[PDB]
Amino acid sequence: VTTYFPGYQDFVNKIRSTIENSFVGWELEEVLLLDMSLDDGDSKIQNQL
Amino acid sequence: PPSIGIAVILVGTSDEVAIKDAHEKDDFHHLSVVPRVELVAMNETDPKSIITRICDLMSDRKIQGVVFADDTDQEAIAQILDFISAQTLTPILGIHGGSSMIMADKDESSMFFQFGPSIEQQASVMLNIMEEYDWYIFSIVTTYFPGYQDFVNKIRSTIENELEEVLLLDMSLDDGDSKIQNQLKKLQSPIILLYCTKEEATYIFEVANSVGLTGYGYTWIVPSLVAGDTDTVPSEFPTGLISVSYDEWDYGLPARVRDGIAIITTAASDMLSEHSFIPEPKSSCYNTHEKRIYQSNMLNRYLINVTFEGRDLSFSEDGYQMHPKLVIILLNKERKWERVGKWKDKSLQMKYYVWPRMQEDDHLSIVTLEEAP
Amino acid sequence: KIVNIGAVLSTRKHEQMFREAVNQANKRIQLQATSVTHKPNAIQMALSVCEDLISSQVYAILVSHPPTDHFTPTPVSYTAGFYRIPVLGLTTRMSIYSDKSIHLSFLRTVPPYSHQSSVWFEMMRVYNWNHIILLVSDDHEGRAAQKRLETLLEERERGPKAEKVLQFDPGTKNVTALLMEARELEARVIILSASEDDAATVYRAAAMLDMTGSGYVWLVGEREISGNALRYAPDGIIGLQLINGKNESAHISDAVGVVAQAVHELLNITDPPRGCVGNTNIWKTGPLFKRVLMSSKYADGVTGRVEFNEDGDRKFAQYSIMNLQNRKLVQVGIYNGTHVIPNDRKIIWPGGETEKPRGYQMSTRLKI
Amino acid sequence: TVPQCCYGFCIDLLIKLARTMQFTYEVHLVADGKFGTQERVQNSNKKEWN
Repeated sequence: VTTYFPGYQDFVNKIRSTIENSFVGWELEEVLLLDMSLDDGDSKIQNQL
Repeated sequence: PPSIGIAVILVGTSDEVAIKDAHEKDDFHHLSVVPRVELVAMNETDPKSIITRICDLMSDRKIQGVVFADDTDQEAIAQILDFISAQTLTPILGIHGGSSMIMADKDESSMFFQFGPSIEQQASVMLNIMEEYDWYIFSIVTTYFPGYQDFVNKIRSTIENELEEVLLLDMSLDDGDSKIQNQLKKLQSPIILLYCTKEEATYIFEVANSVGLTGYGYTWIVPSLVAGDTDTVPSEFPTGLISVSYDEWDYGLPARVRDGIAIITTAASDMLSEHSFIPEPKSSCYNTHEKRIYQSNMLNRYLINVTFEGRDLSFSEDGYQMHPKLVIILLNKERKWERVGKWKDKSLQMKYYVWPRMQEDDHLSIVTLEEAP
Repeated sequence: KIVNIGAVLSTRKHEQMFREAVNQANKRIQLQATSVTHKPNAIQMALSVCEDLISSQVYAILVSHPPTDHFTPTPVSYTAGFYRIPVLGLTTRMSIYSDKSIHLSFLRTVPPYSHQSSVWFEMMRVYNWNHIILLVSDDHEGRAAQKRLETLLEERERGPKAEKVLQFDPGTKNVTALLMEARELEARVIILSASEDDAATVYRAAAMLDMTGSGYVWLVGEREISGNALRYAPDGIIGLQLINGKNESAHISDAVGVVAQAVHELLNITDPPRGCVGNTNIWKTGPLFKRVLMSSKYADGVTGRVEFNEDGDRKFAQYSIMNLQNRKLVQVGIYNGTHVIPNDRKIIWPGGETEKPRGYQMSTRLKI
Repeated sequence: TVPQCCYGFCIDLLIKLARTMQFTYEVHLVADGKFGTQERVQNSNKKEWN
């Protein structure tokens, strides 16, 4: 779960493949990517996060 | 086939001249009494006027049994009306509009009734629909209205022999928490049981637009009370969702009103056939007290049990029709309520041969020649 | 914009006292009240229901419940849903009329017999009883209270066992069932819920096999124990009487303190319409009106320290314990919130033993 | 509904049970065949171990 600040896609992919080879069964659920133009009263990030 | 004491109660817009010609018209050839229905219509339906009009027919003569009509949308009216029905100790059933709307909570001696299936008995047709779609999806989202825990447990064990979760709403107010939004959305079943009244549908359908309950694959179910009046169309009410109610589009409430008239005729069928002993209802309003020693009201004895004239009068313990006729509906894209179908004694009669269900297009349509293995 | 609230009963001394209610109501504005006597019949109940009640256009209407039956007492009030006006269940303690749905709202400062007799479930320590059974007539209100005891057991999850339920239809040809499972009862704790003649046949049945002997407890209230039950029934059976239950002063001044509390809570209030006809939809004011009835809790009335339940009871309920010697009730104590109250006298069983013995008794014969 | 002659291995084990923990013996048999079966009836259709 992350915002729109710089390094978004970068650190995104970084963590994404980071444990992708993990010998333990560590779980990667979903990527919450936020845009900072404003918030959203939709609570989409609320119910999704 | 004599004319028993009778007064025909029509409140709200109703068929007057022609149905009037059918009001007392012809009892069946087996009728030891063919009563004279006394036509009744008025603008104000308030019990102060109304109940005074029913007990006013009582004031004129002693009617055999209650045949009433109400075109409004308020069933609680029919409830207190049924309380009056207890005061009169005559048999009754909700015949139209807010009257026909089924509800629980009669008196042990109250013979007032309504025509149709139940939260349960209707929910049976809802299961017949669970077959109509041939899918496993089921869950519960419902408001705080009466029959909550009742129909709750009813559906709960009903198919117990997928059930996701039970969303139980309280109507004191809505909650900006969107708890029902994220939780109901958290219910993923393309099919589920959801029952309420359209009055409670406010924050429910609001949430439905919130999480997109109307999308392809996103579907809901609706009660008869949620289904509201066949005429009235709420916008937030989505198309195609599961619904059922006593059938308006098949025939008018006046159809079951002439039927129920034939039932009021059926009052003396078996009773007159053997017993045939009834006192005339004490006409005095003071009969609300001093008539207690006059007689005990047995009208339910023969009354409850009837099946005749092609529409079975079989009713519930609460008196809802035990062999009911209604229509399940699924609203259309016209902002109208599409015809889903009708199950007569839960007997499946579809509206059309193919349910036009919900761009992957998803359609795998295939065929083959089965060859073991 | 003056306040309004109703009541109805037989003795008009309290109607003048109701003029004193509206009069003194200023204690914490003005109140416009049209009094109404008690229509002895349902018909007349509709007559005044339209006449004074409907035409009231009032904020809300309470009603006193001077029964001594069914929902027939204030059944016109049972029709007030058309108004959907706020009301207070008063001069009847029967909570069948206090049901939430069919009956809409009648605020009862007065005991529901079920939650009342739960005081027995408090006495579970008095007998220190971890076991018991259920005995009652078969009826609506009966099955209700049965669900109440079910709530008692529900709060638990060693424990206060309860064996089985007895429910009798009116005038059972034999309680010999109750005699039978009675023989099946190891423990001595027997729950009891009965109407008048119900408790009668309970008594006539009691000595019939005389299983009423010691090692048999009948736990019920004075609501079951009154009158003929106060006459021919086994004395000293488990019972109490809710304090003030018969007090129309506790009733009247109760409406004073509380009805004035929420009445003050009433002051964009939309009062009812006057014309019954001409008002199609009931006033929505109930949302603040009944929630104001609960949220408004007076300090204390002649009904005692004023509280409420989630159903708008009086909460805070002190009923006075009792035991009957010489067919004579004698207060054994009183309990409300904190009260475990022993009294002077000791309450013997059917036998001379006052102390509740250990009921459950292992029976050698064991069938399989 | 007939009385009969109780005998057998496991039954005897029970006899040994009362033998250890003293309790008088009393016998019954199964009215129906089964032990209990959760069953949805035609009346109220409440599945109950039966």
